[PDB]
Parts: sequence; structure tokens; C-alpha cells
Amino acid sequence: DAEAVQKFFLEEIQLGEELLAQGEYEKGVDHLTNAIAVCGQPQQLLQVLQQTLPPPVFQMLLTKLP
Amino acid sequence: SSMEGLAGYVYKAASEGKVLTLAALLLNRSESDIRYLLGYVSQQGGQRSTPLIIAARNGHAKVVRLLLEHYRVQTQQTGTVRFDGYVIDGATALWCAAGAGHFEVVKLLVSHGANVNHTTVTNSTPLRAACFDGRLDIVKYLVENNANISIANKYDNTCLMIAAYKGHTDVVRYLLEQRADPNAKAHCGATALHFAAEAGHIDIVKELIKWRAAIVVNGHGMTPLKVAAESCKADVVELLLSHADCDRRSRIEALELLGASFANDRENYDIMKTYHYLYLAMLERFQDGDNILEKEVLPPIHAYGNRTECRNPQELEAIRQDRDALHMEGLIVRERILGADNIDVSHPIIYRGAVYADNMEFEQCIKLWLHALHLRQ
Amino acid sequence: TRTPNCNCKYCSHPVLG
Ligand SMILES: [Zn+2]
Ligand SMILES: [Zn+2]
Repeated sequence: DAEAVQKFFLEEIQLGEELLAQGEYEKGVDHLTNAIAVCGQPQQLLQVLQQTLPPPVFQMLLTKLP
Repeated sequence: SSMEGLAGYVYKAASEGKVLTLAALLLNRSESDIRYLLGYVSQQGGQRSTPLIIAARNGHAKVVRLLLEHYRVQTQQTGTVRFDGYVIDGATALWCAAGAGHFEVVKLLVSHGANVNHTTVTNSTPLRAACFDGRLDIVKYLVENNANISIANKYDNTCLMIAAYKGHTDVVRYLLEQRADPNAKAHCGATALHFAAEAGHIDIVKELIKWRAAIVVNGHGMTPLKVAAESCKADVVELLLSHADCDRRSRIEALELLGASFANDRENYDIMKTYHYLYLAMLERFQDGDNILEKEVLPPIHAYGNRTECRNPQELEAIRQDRDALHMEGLIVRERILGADNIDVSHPIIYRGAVYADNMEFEQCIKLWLHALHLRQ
Repeated sequence: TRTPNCNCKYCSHPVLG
């Protein structure tokens, strides 16, 4: 269902945002992967995350790729 | 439409700082949808703002970087903002950044090709907003990237004038070094020197005199010396009298105005200074018995007790100890020196009336208030 | 409570601007 998919993507990105801001980096990366997997082509998404994130959480996220 | 609500989501994301959710909402859209959602003027809290300008206003630099680098949001899109209580129509993102003091966003916008000299409906450049807030870093960075210091605003107020009035001495020095005209006149003829003299910022006066500022008489008929005297700024009065070769009439006018203003200013109330300056001016009026500088006194004013201004040292010594007479003399001298020109001289009258009412001398309070109201009409 | 567009005490602008 497209409605559920879009709302889930937005929800996971928000959850990421907040968890990363709090200091819980790993659970935030988990929700970020939940969002990325349901993204049609997270090309520009990964490219943006390359800049808008610290290097270590980006490495954790890329280890969470599959 | 649902696209309008999605634009609302995008505006909320940009206004709060969430870069990830912003990129999520802007993901894989169409350039048509991109332009729509990023040009949608919203309206939250009496502010009409597009996502870029609300982000630049709230200082969310990473959001502005997303917008400028991954998309190409129009750099000169304009909106309406609110700074404290003021409403500002026709403001760009760079102006809001320079006003709110977000140096990072200012650099992000200037580097990506923003109009550094874009003007407000009040014709305010972002350089003027930076000079208002006193952010010398933003002022320097703007001037370095070819911002025009000469552009005045709605009422012909320059960046130098607003910098001198607010007290940012270092910004004033920087502007004066950058070939800013110190003798630039506003719509009424007032210079930055008038504004600096009113506020009492003496270091700005020193710097302006160092750069050879000219003592011009504005439309209100006031030399900066008269402005300093009227505002009970004795330090500025002494400095301006020392540097300028003021003729005896101007010096006596300044001394009398300064003395009279000390008599009914709530903040600077000092009767001893009142009498000192009035008596000094009188003595210098009578320095030469063969060349007495008489004072063209006004007719008796009933509200001031039908009293005539003292015309010789004896008449002034007669009221040396009469505090009420010194108050009335201050009011009389203020009205004689300022009342002819278009100046609102009513506030110290109302203050003296309020004091007399606090001491339950209602008759004199009502006389003074009636005279003030009659002067206003 | 003076206008921010003109820093002249002796003007008589309509507050606001
Ligand atoms: Zn004026
Ligand atoms: Zn004015």
C-alpha cells in the first residue's frame, strides 16, 4: 500500500533524526535503514547522509546496508 | 490539495532544522514539484516565509546547504518576517540571516550567488541589518563581497548612521575606513553625528570628529551640539565645544540648553548642574559690559507662573535657591531655544506636571499639562 | 517606541515605519 509505504518512510526518517540528536546512534541507524530499504532509489539520500552525518555513524549505516 | 499539506510539511521541516526529514519530503520529486514546494509562501505567526528564508532566519545552516547544493532554490525569493515586534516586508533569506546573526548562513548564501545588495521595501540592505545588530563579522564579510555601504533606506538612513546610533563603535570605525561618507545627511538633514550625540556614545563622536565630520544644521534647526545639550549629554557637549570653534552665541545657546534640560529630565535630573550651566552662560553673556549678548526672551507664559526668563546675573542669582523657579526656568529656556522650530518639547513639561501631582500640587500640574496640549496643537 | 527606519529623535514618523 503506497500510503503506508510513504508514511513509514517519513516515520523512520523522523525517528532516525530524533534518536541521532539524542545520542542513541545505533537505534537511529536502525530506523534509517528501515527507511532506506523502503526507498525506491536512496541515491541522493545516501549522498546527503554522507555530508549531514559524522563519519562513524555513516560507517555504521553502510555496515547496515543489506 | 494534498500537495499543499506536503508543502506545509516541508515548511515545518525547514523551519525546525530537520535536514533528514526535509530531504525525505523532497526526495525524487520533479523540478516542477520542487519549485512549487520551495516557492510556496506559507504564513505561520504573522510571517509569510518560503522554506529557504525561514531556514536562513532560524539559522539552520545545514538545511540551507541542502537547498542550495542538491536543489537550486531561487536565491532572491522574498517574504515577510518579524524581528521582535517589527514586521519586515520584502526580505530575502540573506537579509534575515544578516539580521538574526547567522554568519554561517550568510556565507552559504553569498558563496552560492545571492544578491548582496538586495533591498527591503524600506530599502534596507542586509549590511544595514548587520550594522543594526552590530555583527562586525557579518559587516566585514558583506563589504568584502562587494556590498554597497552607500545605499540608504526609506528615510535616507545609512549603515553609518544606524551603527552610530546603536553604539557599535568598531563597526563605525570600519565603515569610516571603507570610505563611508561621514557627512551623509538623512531626509531631514541629520548626520550620524546628530544620532551619536543624542545617544551619548562619546567614542563614536571622537571617531567622527577624527574623520573630519561637519556640524550641519538639520531641518529641525539643530546643530549636533544642540542635540547633545538637549539630551543632557554633557560630555559630548564639552567635546564638541572643544573641537569646534563655536561662536559665542552658539556656545551660550548650548550651555543654556544643557542647563535647562537638567531641570526636568527624569533620568538626568540635577538642579546644581542646571544652575551652574545657566549661570556660566549668563556670565559669558556679560563678559564685556560694552558688548553684552542680550537674550531675546519670550513673553510670559502663564503655565510657567507668568515668569519671564532671567535676563542678567542678578535676576538669575535671585532664583539660585528657588528649586521650583529653576524648574520653570529650565522649561522656559527649552521653549525659547527649541519651541520655534518643529520639535516636540512637551515631554519634560509633562514630567514636571507629574512630579507636582505626585506632591499633590494639582493646580500647577494641570497648568503645565494644558500648556503642553496647547503646544501640541 | 520609536521607528527603527529613522533614528532621529526630532522626527515625527508614525512609529511602525
Ligand atoms: Zn529628523
Ligand atoms: Zn526622519
